Amino acid sequence: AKIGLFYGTQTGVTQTIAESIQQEFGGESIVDLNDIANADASDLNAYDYLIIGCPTWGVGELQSDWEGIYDDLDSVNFQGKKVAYFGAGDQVGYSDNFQDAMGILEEKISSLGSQTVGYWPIEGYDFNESKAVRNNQFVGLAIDEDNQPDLTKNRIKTWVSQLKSEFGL
Ligand SMILES: Cc1cc2nc3c(=O)[nH]c(=O)nc-3n(C[C@H](O)[C@H](O)[C@H](O)COP(=O)(O)O)c2cc1C
Repeated sequence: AKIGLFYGTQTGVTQTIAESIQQEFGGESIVDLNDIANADASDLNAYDYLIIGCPTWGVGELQSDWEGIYDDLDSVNFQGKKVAYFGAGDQVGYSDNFQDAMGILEEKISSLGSQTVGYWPIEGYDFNESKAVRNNQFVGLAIDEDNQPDLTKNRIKTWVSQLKSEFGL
C-alpha cells in the first residue's frame, strides 16, 4: 500500500482506532497496518506516506513498543515524507499530559526532515496541557475512548477525509 500505518497499543484501543482508520481509507489496498512491536525501524522506509499511532501511558510517557524503537528513529529515511499522527488518551484523568505520546513522536519525527500533515482542532476537548499541541492545535487526531467514545467514529471519518486531500487520494 502507499500508506503505512504503524501503531503501538497496550490495552488495544489504539489498534482498534488504526483498524478503523484503515477501513475509512478503503482497506488493505490503501493502508497497510503494522504493529510497531513487530517492526524494525527500517520497515518505515517502505512508505512515502506514514501514519503514526500511539497512546500515552505512565505520566505523559510513550507506549512501551514506541519507547523501545524511539532511539532507532533517526536511522530512518523521513526526508520529505508526509507523516500524520493519531493517539488515544484520557483528558479527564490526565489533563496535564493529554496525548503527550503523540506529541513526543511528532516532535522527534518532524525534526528528521519530514512534513507533518493532519493537524486537528483542540476545541472539541477539555484539557490543561499537551505536548501534542503547537500553535493552538493538535499535531494529529486525538481520540479519547475513556471520555468521548461517542465522537470517535465521526472524528475518524472527518480526519481521513482531511488526510486524503493531503496524501494524494
Ligand atoms: C495508568 C494509566 C496511565 C495513563 N497515562 C496517560 C497520560 O499520561 N495521558 C493520556 O492522555 N492518557 C493516559 N492514559 C489513558 C490511555 O492513553 C487510554 O486509556 C488509551 O485508551 C490507552 O490506549 P491503548 O489501549 O492503545 O493502550 C493512561 C491510562 C492509564 C490507565
